[PDB]
Amino acid sequence: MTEYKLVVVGACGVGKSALTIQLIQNHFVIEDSYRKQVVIDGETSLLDILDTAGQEEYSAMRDQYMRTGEGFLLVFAINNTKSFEDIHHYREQIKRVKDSEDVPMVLVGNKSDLPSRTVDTKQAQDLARSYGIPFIETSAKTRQGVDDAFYTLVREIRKHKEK
Ligand SMILES: *[C@H](Cc1ccccn1)C(=O)N1CCN(c2nc(OC[C@@H]3CCCN3C)nc3c2CCN(c2cccc4cccc(Cl)c24)C3)C[C@@H]1CC#N
Ligand SMILES: Nc1nc2c(ncn2[C@@H]2O[C@H](COP(=O)(O)OP(=O)(O)NP(=O)(O)O)[C@@H](O)[C@H]2O)c(=O)[nH]1
Ligand SMILES: [Mg+2]
Repeated sequence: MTEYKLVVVGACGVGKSALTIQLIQNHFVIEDSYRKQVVIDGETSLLDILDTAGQEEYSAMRDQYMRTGEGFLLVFAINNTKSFEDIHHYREQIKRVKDSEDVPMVLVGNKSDLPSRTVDTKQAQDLARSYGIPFIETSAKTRQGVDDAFYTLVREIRKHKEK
């Protein structure tokens, strides 16, 4: 089977852990990684997901863990404008460690189940279009779009590996 190293990044409290746990265990709730065997478009895939946590620091060991990622989920929360404005920073750090302008990534607007949204869908769609990447709205609470976010990311890695 093909293994894919995925990293989930984004601002404090956006739901990076809740998204990973919902994917792995189908439940709603320190840095660790989680493995899950899945079938995507008929191909059995082993997803190895790093749920980013800890302090902001740029040691060689921190860069080496992040560089291990083949694709990244850039997560913001639809009710947190600051988390959306922080997406640029996370994308910047991914391109730096991967040393490439072309890295598989998916923009994820999480907490779509909450009312009182502050980031409009159109604004996130236009940003993703500028980056040349997919945008998916998710809810780790109701599971809406969770599988679609990780599977779309695997499809982006496949597109990158084929080219
Ligand atoms: C929130 C922590 C929290 C919990 C409870 C109370 C208060 N805070 C959390 O999960 N964090 C924040 C710290 N950290 C990182 N934060 C940033 O940037 C935060 C912010 C935005 C821009 C300027 N800055 C003040 N950036 C990173 C991390 C973790 C390390 N990151 C990193 C390091 C080396 C290479 C990398 C390559 C690609 C991607 C990343 Cl994330 C890389 C950068 C951890 C989390 C947020 C996350 N993820
Ligand atoms: N309503 C709602 N709440 C969510 C959703 N995803 C996460 N949360 C809530 O948001 C908070 C943060 O979730 P968590 O998964 O810890 O986020 P994190 O990005 O991993 N945080 P940390 O930065 O500390 O590592 C929790 O109270 C969690 O229940 C979602 O889709 N909808
Ligand atoms: Mg977490």
